[PDB]
Amino acid sequence: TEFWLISAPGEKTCQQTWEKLHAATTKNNNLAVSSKFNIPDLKVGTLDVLVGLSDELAKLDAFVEGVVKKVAQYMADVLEDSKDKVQENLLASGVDLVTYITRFQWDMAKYPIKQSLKNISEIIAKGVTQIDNDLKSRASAYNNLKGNLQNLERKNAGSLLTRSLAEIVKKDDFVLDSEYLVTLLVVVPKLNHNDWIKQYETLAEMVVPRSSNVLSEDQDSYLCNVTLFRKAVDDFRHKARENKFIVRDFQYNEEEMKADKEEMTRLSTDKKKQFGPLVRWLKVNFSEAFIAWIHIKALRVFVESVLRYGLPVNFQAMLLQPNKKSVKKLREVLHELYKHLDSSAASQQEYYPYVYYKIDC
Amino acid sequence: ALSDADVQKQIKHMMAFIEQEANEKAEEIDAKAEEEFNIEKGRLVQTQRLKIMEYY
Amino acid sequence: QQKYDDEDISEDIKFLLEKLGESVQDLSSFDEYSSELKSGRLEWSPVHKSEKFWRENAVRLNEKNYELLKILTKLLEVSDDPQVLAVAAHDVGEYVRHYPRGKRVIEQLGGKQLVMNHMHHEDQQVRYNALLAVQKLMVHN
Amino acid sequence: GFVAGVINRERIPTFERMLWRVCRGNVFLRQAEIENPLEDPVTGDYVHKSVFIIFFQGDQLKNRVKKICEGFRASLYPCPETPQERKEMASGVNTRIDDLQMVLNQTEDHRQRVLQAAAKN
Repeated sequence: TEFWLISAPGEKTCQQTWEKLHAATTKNNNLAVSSKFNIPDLKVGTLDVLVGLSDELAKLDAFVEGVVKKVAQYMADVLEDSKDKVQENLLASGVDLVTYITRFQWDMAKYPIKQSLKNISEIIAKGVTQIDNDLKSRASAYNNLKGNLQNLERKNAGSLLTRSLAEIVKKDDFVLDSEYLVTLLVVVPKLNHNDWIKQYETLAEMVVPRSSNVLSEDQDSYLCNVTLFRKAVDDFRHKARENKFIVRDFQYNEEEMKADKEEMTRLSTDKKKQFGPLVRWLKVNFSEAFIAWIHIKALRVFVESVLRYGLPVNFQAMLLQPNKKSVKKLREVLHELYKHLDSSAASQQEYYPYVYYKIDC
Repeated sequence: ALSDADVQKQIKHMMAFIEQEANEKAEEIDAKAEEEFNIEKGRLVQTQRLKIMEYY
Repeated sequence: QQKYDDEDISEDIKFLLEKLGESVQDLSSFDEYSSELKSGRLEWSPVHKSEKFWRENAVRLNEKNYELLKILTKLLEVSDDPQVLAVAAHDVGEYVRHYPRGKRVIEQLGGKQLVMNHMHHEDQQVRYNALLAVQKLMVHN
Repeated sequence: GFVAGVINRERIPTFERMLWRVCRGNVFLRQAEIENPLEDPVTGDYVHKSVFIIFFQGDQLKNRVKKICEGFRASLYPCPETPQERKEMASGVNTRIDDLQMVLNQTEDHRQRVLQAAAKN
């Protein structure tokens, strides 16, 4: 939900109630929720350097928006009952997003304010970069494992032409310890099963007679084998390829499919056993990421208020929830309530006569 | 967006934060004075200690 | 440009062109040049307009304490002969054309006032050359 | 030090508005006006001039505002400073402008008097 964050010069200490609800300066006559913002005591540090510091702070805030949006889109890419609007109810560090936003509170233990706010912004940037890189690494590894799992899933996909025979065929249909007998699985459809099974000597000579024995049946064609001399396989394939007889020289071994299936199951299980930790990691990381997001927004509000008011740091910051589709009426009201602050000059655009920021879902 | 006196108010803003900058520079200069005192006193004490030890 | 069947004409004109090139190149020098500039006898030699002298050999005019430039200022003040005045003024102009530092030196000396005085003069040719020199001084000024 | 830009009025209110919003205009308003102008150096418009300056002393502002002002319109090449000896030297240059305009007049007279000789034939 879309929240405004407005600051005022604070010429009067009764403005705390004005932030709270006060009717004489309320929004749509108490139809919109107004709330006081947490105003701590933070030093100034610099003014002439602070202009460039604020510009770089805005650039860092844009980068913060990019990285947190990437965190959100990967959270939606989590999947497994946690796709997009599924779990649209995400949690701001264990509480509701709305709950934290409306109950914003600041703590110094994250960053001692006795240090330069430039140092603090750089440390937040370092932490943000570190978690961004952690997200990149985790996403890359998990996507590679997902690709491996999907490849193994597609290994069970395709016709006899484009897929193996792991769970259809047995070892004993093939000649065992042969001298020169090569057993070829020539897939034959039911459209030509009788032709293959009764014209096999006419297909090629030098073949084992009466080896026209059916193996199994799949959903579109039938499966069978031809046992014949090694060179005669060439002639058999050459004549058979033009009578709807597909050639598939399937090789069987216990390991050749058992190991692949066992690895597929193991990879799936390990992907799930990392999926759990992935949910926990994303939760705990996005907690602090979004906390620091609001924190850097608040720092931007603070520095802008100090720059744009005067020597004392006595400003009145406040969160606000404009009533739906009455933003125009509140625009009129707030223009009337904020033009008088200067009364000399202040087109608004982003250059309002007041200090404003936004935050939304 | 300033009146005929608010321009002077913001001139005073720059002036008084320059006062705070001067105070902070003075405090850091006293810090440098303490640190310079420490290192130079230690170095001089070291040299005089060396001379007395060799003489003794 | 006029070609002829006689090999003598073509070979001799080519050979003379090369030798005359050597002659003018050897004539293009600074030693006898500075000797005559010192003596104050400034005839219109073609070496004065030789671009290569001012492209590479220009710094030679900067003698000890700019002796050549100051003595040419003195000789300009002294002599009244239009042609030597023109020659010296053109040489000074072509020298100052490339060294904007020596331009400040000349401005400090005050030769610009001498050239301004010689601008209005009975010889309009000297006036025209003085305008060219003052203009080369008006470069960035 | 303080610098006053050179602009032929035009869009002072809107441009200085954008400057007020971007830079937080805070310093004293220096006002000046020149009537009886000269034709503009690069187009030739015979347009009066008027200036309303607020110039900051911070370096980041000195560069950003310089960029914006030179981008729109100004001549920030001059930079007035505290000593008055530079001002006296510049007034010496101003008295020298007399000599320079005389030389330009001489050049114009010469270029106008040389042409008729060729034109006659």
